[PDB]
Formats: sequence, C-alpha cells, structure tokens
Amino acid sequence: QLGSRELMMFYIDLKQTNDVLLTFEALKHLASLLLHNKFATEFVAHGGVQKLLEIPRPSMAATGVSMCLYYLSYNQDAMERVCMHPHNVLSDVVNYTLWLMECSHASGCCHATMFFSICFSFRAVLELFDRYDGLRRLVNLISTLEILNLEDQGALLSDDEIFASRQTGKHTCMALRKYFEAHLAIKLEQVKQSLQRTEGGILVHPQPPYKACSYTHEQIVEMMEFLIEYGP
Amino acid sequence: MSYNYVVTAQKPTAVNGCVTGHFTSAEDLNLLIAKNTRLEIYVVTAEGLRPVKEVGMYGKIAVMELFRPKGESKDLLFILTAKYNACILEYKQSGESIDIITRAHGNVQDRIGRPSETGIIGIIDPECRMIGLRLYDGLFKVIPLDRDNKELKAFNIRLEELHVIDVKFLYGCQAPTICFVYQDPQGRHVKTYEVSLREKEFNKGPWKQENVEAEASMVIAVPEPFGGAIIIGQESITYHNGDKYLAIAPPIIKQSTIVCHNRVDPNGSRYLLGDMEGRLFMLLLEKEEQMDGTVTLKDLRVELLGETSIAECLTYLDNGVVFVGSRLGDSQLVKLNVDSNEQGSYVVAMETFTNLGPIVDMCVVDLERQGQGQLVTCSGAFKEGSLRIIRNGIGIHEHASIDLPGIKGLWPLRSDPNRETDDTLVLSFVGQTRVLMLNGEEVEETELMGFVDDQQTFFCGNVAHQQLIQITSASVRLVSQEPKALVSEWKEPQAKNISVASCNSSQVVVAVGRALYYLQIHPQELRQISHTEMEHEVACLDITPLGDSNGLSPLCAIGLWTDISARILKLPSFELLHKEMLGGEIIPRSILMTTFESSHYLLCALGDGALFYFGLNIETGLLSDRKKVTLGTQPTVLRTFRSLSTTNVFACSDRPTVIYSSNHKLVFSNVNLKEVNYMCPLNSDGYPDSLALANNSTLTIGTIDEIQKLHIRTVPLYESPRKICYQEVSQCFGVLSSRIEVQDTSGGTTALRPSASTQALSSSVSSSKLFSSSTAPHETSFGEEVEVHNLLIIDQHTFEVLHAHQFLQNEYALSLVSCKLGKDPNTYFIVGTAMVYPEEAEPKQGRIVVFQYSDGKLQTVAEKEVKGAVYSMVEFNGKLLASINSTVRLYEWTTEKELRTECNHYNNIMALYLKTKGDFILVGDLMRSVLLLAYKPMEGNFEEIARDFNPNWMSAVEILDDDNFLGAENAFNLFVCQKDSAATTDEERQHLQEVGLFHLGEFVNVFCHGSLVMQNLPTQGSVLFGTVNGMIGLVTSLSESWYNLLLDMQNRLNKVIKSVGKIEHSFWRSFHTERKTEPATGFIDGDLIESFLDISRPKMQEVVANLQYDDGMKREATADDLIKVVEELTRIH
Repeated sequence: QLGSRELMMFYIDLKQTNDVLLTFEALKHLASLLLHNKFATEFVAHGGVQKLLEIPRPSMAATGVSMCLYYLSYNQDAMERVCMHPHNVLSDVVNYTLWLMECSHASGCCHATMFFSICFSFRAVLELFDRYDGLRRLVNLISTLEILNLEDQGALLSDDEIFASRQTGKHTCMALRKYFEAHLAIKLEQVKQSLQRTEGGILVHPQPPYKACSYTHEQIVEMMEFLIEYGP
Repeated sequence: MSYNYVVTAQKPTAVNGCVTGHFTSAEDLNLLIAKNTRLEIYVVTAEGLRPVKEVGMYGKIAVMELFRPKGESKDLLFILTAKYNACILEYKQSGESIDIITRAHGNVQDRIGRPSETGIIGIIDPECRMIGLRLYDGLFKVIPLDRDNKELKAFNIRLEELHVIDVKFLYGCQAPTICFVYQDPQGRHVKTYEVSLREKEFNKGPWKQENVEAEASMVIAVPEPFGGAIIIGQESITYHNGDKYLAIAPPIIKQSTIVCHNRVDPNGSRYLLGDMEGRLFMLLLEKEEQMDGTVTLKDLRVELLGETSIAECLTYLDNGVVFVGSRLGDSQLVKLNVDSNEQGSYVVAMETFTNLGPIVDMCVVDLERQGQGQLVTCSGAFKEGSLRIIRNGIGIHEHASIDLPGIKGLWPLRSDPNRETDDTLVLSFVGQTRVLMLNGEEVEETELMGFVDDQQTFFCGNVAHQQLIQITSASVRLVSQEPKALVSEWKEPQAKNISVASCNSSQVVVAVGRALYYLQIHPQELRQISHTEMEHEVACLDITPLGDSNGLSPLCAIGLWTDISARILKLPSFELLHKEMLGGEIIPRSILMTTFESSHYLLCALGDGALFYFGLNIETGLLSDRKKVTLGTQPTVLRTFRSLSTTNVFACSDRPTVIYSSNHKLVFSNVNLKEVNYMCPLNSDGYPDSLALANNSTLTIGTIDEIQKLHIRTVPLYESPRKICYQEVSQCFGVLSSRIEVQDTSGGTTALRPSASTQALSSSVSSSKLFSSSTAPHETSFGEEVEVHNLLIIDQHTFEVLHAHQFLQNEYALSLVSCKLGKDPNTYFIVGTAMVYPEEAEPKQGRIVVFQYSDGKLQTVAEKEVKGAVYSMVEFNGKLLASINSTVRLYEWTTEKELRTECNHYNNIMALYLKTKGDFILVGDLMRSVLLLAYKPMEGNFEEIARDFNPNWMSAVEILDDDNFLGAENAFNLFVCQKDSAATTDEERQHLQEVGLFHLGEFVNVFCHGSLVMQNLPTQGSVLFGTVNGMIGLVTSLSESWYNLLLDMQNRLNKVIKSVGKIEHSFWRSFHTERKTEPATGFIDGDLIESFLDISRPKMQEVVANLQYDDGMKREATADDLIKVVEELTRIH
C-alpha cells in the first residue's frame, strides 16, 4: 500500500555516490521482501533485476546481491519471467553468478552454489553455462579444497577454515548432482527422438524454457539410468 | 440460529425390490414396488398395470416379502427399514376406505456389532413358521412368526461362520432349514443347519458341499417336487439335493454377473436370470419322471432372451409379462414371446417408466428467458445414460401463431356430415363479423354463409342432428347443408337485444335481461318448451355436455349482475334445485360443470381474480363449504374440452392452470403461457383436435400432453454422463461422459454398442503426448473393460451431439466448469482431468485443459500438466480455483494463454469439493468436514477462517447465505454449519458450530441454486439437490418467526397422522452416523406439513389447538389461516 516496492527501488545505487554500507544493509531488506511472490513478480515486472545487475564487482554489497538472486529463484517462478527479455539479461545473470562463485567470498559460495541448484531446471541457464568455462570453474572449486589436499590437510586446524570448508564441499556435490540430473534428461531427449523417430514418439519441439529435470531420484531419475541402456 | 425448510420436488423413482402375490384381495394378482421410501401397490390387469394405493413409509425399505400364514385367506407383508424398524402389515378395504394396518412392529437392533458387507438379507420360511434376518455379521436374527407378537420378539442364534454371502430357506423337507454360501479363510463352501425354535439353537444340517465355485454369489432354492438348491456363480451353475449334482458352465454366462432371479413356474420348471449388462436369460429345468412317484432333475439349460435395462427387480407376472425394475435407469415392463424375432429375442418392449436414476450433476437453466427455469439432470448409468429435462406446468409449445388480439370467439361451420373435414370458422367481434378459414398454422378470411356476415355472433355449436345454431340479434335458427335462407328463425316476442346467449347440440339457452329461453331441437323445428326469469339480470351463461353424447344437461349455470349467484336449475324444464345467493359486487363468469372422474363439481370463475370450491350432487342439490383460491386481478374463465381424449379441463386465467389432474389428484399445474382469456375449438390441418386460445395477445392452436407437474423429457446418450455445464454466449451444453471399451489384440480397442459418443457430427483426439516418459501403461493380457472418456457438446434446441473429444488413454475427467478468466473476451470450457491406473493408490498425474468452441469447432487452447487428480473446480473472481489431491490451487489466466499459480492450501485430507460466493471458499474434505477458507486479495494468499472438527464423510456441500453452510454425508444426512459470532478469542472463532441436524434418508450428490417456479416480481433462497434415487427436493431458508410457527405444528401433527409402521417421525429424521444419534433439529420437514392439506376437518380441528399466530401481534390459531400458510409453502413446490 505505502509503496515499499518503489522505496526499495530507490535505495539501491542508481549511478549514485552513496556508501557501500547502506545499500548492503538495504539489500538484506530487499531480500526479505522478495520471499513473497506478489512483491517479487512486480519487482521483475518493473525491471528490478537489471537495476540489481549494475553493482560494481569488487564490493561488500555483492553479498546482498548474492542473497537476493538466490531468494529470487527460491520459491517463486519470477525466474520464469527472467527468461524472455532484452537478450543479454540472463547473459548478465550467468556472467555475474559465475564470478561471485569463483572469487569466493566467505559466504559468496554459500549462495551462488545454491543458486544453480535450483536454476539448472531452466534449459537456457544450462546452455549459457557450457558457453562459458562451466565445470572448469566448478570442478576447480573442489580441487582447490584443503580438506581434500592430503599434502596440506595437517597445516590449518582452526574451526573457521574447516566447518565452512566441510560445508563448501557439501553444496558443490549438490551442484554437481543437479547438473547431471539435468543433462541426463537433455540427452535422453536426444535419444528418444533421434533413435525412435515416430516409433513411440512425437516430433514437437519449439524449444520452450521448461522444467524437465524429472525431480524424483526415488523413481524416475533412477528410471532414466535404466532406459539409457538402449543407447547408441 | 439457522432455520431451513426441506420438501420433496420429485418423488424417488429408482426401484429397490419387487414382490408379487395376492396382497390386496384373495383372487387378484398384484405387484408391490418399493422404490426408496414409497410402497406402490399396483394390480396385474389384462392391459398392463393399474395403481391402487401408494403409501410412503418412514425409512428405506430394505427387505420386503409377502407371506400367507396358516389361518388367513389373504396374505401379509413384512418390511424392514434401514434403521432396523420392522413391521408386519395388512391391507384392509371397506368401500372407499382403503387402509393399511400394522399388525406387529418393534425395533430390532443389537447394541453392539459390525453391520454387514453383503448388506441386509431377509428370508421368509416357506412353511410360514419363522422370519430370518442377517443383520449384524455374526448373528442370525429369528422372528418367531405367530400371533403371540403384539410386538416382535427376537432371537440371536449365533452363526459360527462369519462372512456369509447369501442365505435362503430350502423348501419342503418337514423341518425349516437354512442354506448358506460361506467364505472360509481357505476356500469357500455351502453349509446347512436347522433351527429349533423351542431350543434357540442350530440342529444338524443335511448337506456338506465342501468346496463350491470361488465366486459363488446366490442361492436359488427349488420347490416341493424336486427340492434342492442352485448356486449361481460367476462362471458356472451347480445344483445340489444332498446326493445328486449337476453342473454347467455355458458360454453365454461368461461376460456378466447374474444379480437377480425369480421363479417363473410354480413347480420351479423355469427361472429367469438378469445381469449387469442388460441380458435376460432363462434357466430351464428338465423334469425327469424317473419312477412312479420320483421326480428328479435331468438337465440344465441356459437360453439367451435379449437385452433389457439393467435390472434389479425381476418379477414374472402372468401371460408372459415380466416386470424389469432398474436402479440404473428406465424400469420397463416386457413381454416374453413363444417364437423368436429377427434377433432371436423373445423380449417384447411394452410401456416403460421414467427414472431420473442416479443424478450425478445438474444445472438450472432457462431457454425461453421466462421466469420459469428448466433443470437438466445427468441421469442413468452405463448404457442408460440420458439427460433429462424437468419443467413445471404444461408444455403447450407446438402452437400456431395467429394475429387476433382480443377476439371474443371462433365457432365452427361445416358441410361434411359424418367427418370433421373442411371446417370453416366464424370471426365475431363486438360491432364487426367475418368468416375465417384455416390453412393449418395459417389463416384466411372470406365470406361463406351470408346469414351472420352483417351482425355479430356469440355461440354457434355443432348440433348432433347435423345442423347448427345461429344467434344474430334477437332470434335463433337452425342451419341446413350450408344454406343462405333460414330453416326456422324462432323470433323473440320481446323485441329486445340479447345480453348473453349460449347453445349446445340439443338445446338453446338465451338470456335477454332476466328472461331465460329454451328451445327443443327437433329436426328442422325449434319447439318452445320452457322458460324462466331471474331475480336480477343475467351476467353470463355456460352449457356443458354432461352425459349421453347428445348435449342433454340436467343442470344449469346462473350468474347475475353485481351479485354472486349460486342458483341451480333443471335447464330443460327450469326447476329450482338449489337457491343460494352469496352477495357482493364481484361477478362470476358463471359456472363450469365438469365431473373430475369421481364427483361433479361447480367451478365459479369469479371476477377480478377469485375462485371458489363448490361441490354439487346432480340429483339432490346439496353444496359443501367454499374455499378462496387466488388467480389474479381480472375476471377469469373456466372451461373444459377434448384435447385428444380423456376430457381435459383448463383454467383460463392470469395464472393459467390445468385443473384436471396432478398424479390423479385435484392439484393445479400451470402452463407455459403468460395470460389466457378464452379458448376456441378449431379444426387445424396441422394440429388434430387441438384448440386455439384467445387472449389480449395472439391465438395459439395447441394441444395438451399427459398432464403432470414435472414433465420430463429424455435425451438418451447410451453412455454414463459425468457432469453438465452451460454456455450462455454460445448455445451449447457440455457433457463429460464415460464409454466402456474392451481392448483388441491387433487394433487398440473397440466399443460394445453404438452410443452417442462415436455417433456425432465431428470428433477429435487428444494430442501433444506429455505423459510419454512414464512406463506406467504396461501391456494388459485381455480386454478387461477399460474406460474412455470424452467431452460431449450438445446442441441447444435439437439436442443433437455436435462434437465429442476423446482424451488420452486411461485419462478420466472429474470436473467441468465453463466461465471467463481474465479480460480475454472469450468464454471457455475448462475440463479437469486425471490419469488413472488400476492396481494403484491415489493418482499423481493429470492436467487441466482449456477448450473453446469457436464456430462449431472445439479447439484446444491451453494445457497445464499438474501432478495430481483435479477433483473439483469453481470460478473465483475472474480466477480459476482448483482442487488437486488435498491442495487448493488458485490460478490466474495470463495474456499468453497459460496459467500462473497464485497461492496454495495444504491442510486437507482430500479436497474433493469447492463452492464459492464472493470471496469466501467452501471446501468439503474426504473424512473431516465442511471447511471455510478465506481469500485476502491484499495479502495475495489464502487464510483459514474456521473449520468444523467432527468427522463427517462428505458427499456434497453448498453455501447458503454467506453465514450458513450446508453439507451432505455418506450416512444419508444433512447438517448446517455456522461461522461463529462471539469471537471472544482466536480459538472460539476457528471452530465452526453445527447448527441443525436431519436425516434426509437419501444420498445427496448435487446441490444447485435456482427455483423451478415463476419469479412474480415467504421464504428466502432456494436450493435444489440431486440424489441417487431420483429424489429432487428443495432446501430453503425460513424466517425465525415462521420456524416456531411450523415446528409447533409438527409436534401437533405427530399425534394425528398415524404413520404406516408405527414409526415416530422424530425417530426417523434423527441424525444417525455410526456413532451419534442426536435428535433432529434446525430443519423443517415440509413433506409432513404438506400432508396437512389431505387431513379432514374433524381431525384438522385437533391440529389447531390453543396455539399462536403472528397476525409482532398475537392471535389464537384458526383453521382457515394455518391452511393458508401451507399453500404459501406449497406454491414454492
């Protein structure tokens, strides 16, 4: 009623000489409102994401941007609206989120890894992922880890570089899970249509952004591993 | 509190059990059809059926059977209700007094016990010594039939065997014995016993039968010559008599389960057998006279006899006439031949009986923009699926349109003596006169006679001596074979103008001032016989053809100006039979003299809308009391005529009714005409023996069909209809349906009969296979009756199936709404579907597909795959509300022809129902109750306002008035919940309160709004409901003063009318689940109060005690005003 959408539109930096500190203490307010889809839809509808994708990259306020992008994709399908735009919008999203996972602020990996765990459903996300370095950036995160470096595991022993580092390896295994749970259904489409060819299939494919990761490891992600044994 | 009012619109039609015998008299076969609560008593005649007395009882008649105990020439009847209230009846007749007398009664229920799985079974012993009952799953109640039971005594002899399938008494073997079909834990068999009444204990049984067929379903005991038992199973027929045995498994009885049977011949020589597909069989028995006295069985034959409706009754009457009673639709009476037809069937179709069947959906809809609505009910089942259209009144719709407003009368003119051929008419204005011809629906004007082409006429009949009567200015004359000169112009010796004349086929009655003339019609001679004078000037005259088809009427009609005249004369001689003068400025359009098949009545059409009830004996001159009936504000006309036959009677009034019959009762029923002034007996070339109707409007040559309140029209579809919606912009219905198909080996499937699904004008098929990744449709072995559903779109007026749309394989359709969503100006169809599979729990697949019907072509616009079955849909404020496996999911139609989920709700067991009004949402759960759910649009989500906690298994819900919520239950009950008011805390406002309980002993499927009567712009609102026995009733909201008015009348009426069975009405209507027996409150059972109209005044005076009457003010109750209250209720229905 009182325009809290429009006021929180104002308080993020728009070619402005503010502090970093107020904006970062405002983005946390912005993220808590973004849990409601009714707020979150009209935030995308007035184009708040392109506003949010203007932050300079070395920034303490980048952590709040890393929070908001994860809360944007969390429950609401506002990201369904993020697909069709002036073309470089997701090309700003993928170029942003792959950096702030890579530069590895101490909780910057705690959200950008959880971001792709949900956003791998959208096939346009995955297409841009391989267009950049992708697993060369992602597997290198595991091969950096010091709990895994047996030659260096007996050097640092404090609980800050262990409780977070045994959490950093946790989320990246779920990111690799939700990666290959998606490509299992991508290449199954390129087998059930390339090998069958109307023998038990319908050739209708206008390439929509559709959530088709099959979402069930108990039944059907298990089942896709069996049906691929009629493969090439 | 909430106060409501429940009546019965349509009496329940689906039948349950049919018994023949000799219930009425000693030597007269009859039929006793019980349907839900009614007990119809027909009689078997040479032409068909003939009703005797219909009796409504307080309970569902579950088990009935006739029996003749030793000592009575006539027989007796035992009836056990659903609330275990047993009774023994006896017909007793004395002149016109026809009464049913209960001989013994008494409730027979145990305190503890699981009821049943095979339902209630009751068997009468053949020697008429005891009455057995299977009631409580581990007992065998025995009622010792004797005169000792002034109330019924009972035993409970323990069945050691638990799960008993069927049970009969075997025939004459010197001791009353019992057969079973018992399901062992390992196998199943047939054991016997022997009841000792003097010792309350089973003695030793004579048969063993250690292993019978694994789906044995019934026992058919064969009678006294060659006694034994036949055990019909799923795939085979056996026989046992202790030692011998036969067995057949004929290839005819393979595809359907035998469910009914009867004994055709009295020595058990033949047996009919029906099934669940429509087939009648005949189990012949070959009687083998083996020795000098030995009668034994030799052979077992099964002969196919043809297809009927799906039977649940089966009674052979006489002369090869079999009655087929159908729960599932169209109970019919059939005839068995001797030779065969072209199809080998012996079953001859005879007159049927309309059944509204299991109503599964309704919609109240108007198709003539009137104040009266029509009701389209999805009736029937598997092959008896049919839409049925229900209207009040009388449907004169095949009518010719003639532009003659305000005409006074049209009278025939003929020249063909022995036929009705070439009948010309008379146009008679006031000041003008012409001659009319009839080209069927069209008319022509000419000049034919030359007598009355100058001056007006009033009455010109058809003389039985092949002549006619002309009344022109002051004289009458006979008519030759269309002359131009007079036969005999008998002038008047007064030289005065005729005020009102009249004529007949043998007599002329002319009133000139007060002088009243008489003419004796001789052949070409008008002889003067008699004459009389009235004390005032005569208002009008009426002549009715009372008897002998000659026109002779021994009574007369006298009406005087500015004075109500009840003067009765002997019209040929004018002898005074009765002299009564009421008084007042109201003038009667004098008298209609028509006998309603039992007594001659006088029907006075009073002026400015009034009606009196007068009853006259034609030979003495005694009149009964009067009664005021409201008609309107204008003078009315009461006539009778011949539509096609049976001497119909019509009321020409501002509220035009047909007086003659209403299910053989003097109750008015309207017509589909706004205002009727006169009628005219024409001879239309496109309407045989019809009549035209003169008004302040057009002239309608119409006839009248079979006169009843609820005229029902059948549109058969030969597949089970699921739901019904309606398009207002487009002129088309929408029917979801269900077709049974078996699976072919080479091809996909095949149907079993050419239903109205395939036979359409265009068809289509579901595409875009979005359930292709699932390997759940495994290959089946045989074609074991899968179901295929489609969307029937049916024409508005012709009711031809315009288009059908087959869905995916194994895809049911469970919900149908047709509304508008968003600002898109189209009006769509929305079909909520689900993907079913057997050998499976609740389904988690399905989709919601939005259809449109632009220009005779159904189009699939959008689709939305949703994980879960879509049970019920409603439109909600421009948004589509859904109900998807205990989740209430609100949608929003985007511009890009898709849907976006707005919110969800999860506190549901299985959200099966949705009803909305404004911004509130009513949800009917599977086990719990009524649930009230808010919608806050500023919050963007839902909100739990309140919830009832008491676990009632829902059947149907409906919001009444945004405070009170009505629900139905599997325990055949109704209740109203109420959003609470004294919200002193948050706990006392999240708890709905049950305000009112009632046992409507019938399973409610549907609720809908909308009345069936005319909107004349009492009670408030109107809710009709649809059930599984064809019982439509009306539920409406009262005012708090009239609640205490009527509820005090019920407790007075519960001491006057002795109900058949001696059942307390408080005991039957009590809310009865498996665990609660709270007495009924809140509702008014209107069908008991409507029975106050039938009670005589020496007993109605005892109804009117020292009671109250509210016409803020206070008055003692009186007779004539309490009966006015009921008629204000009876006009609702």
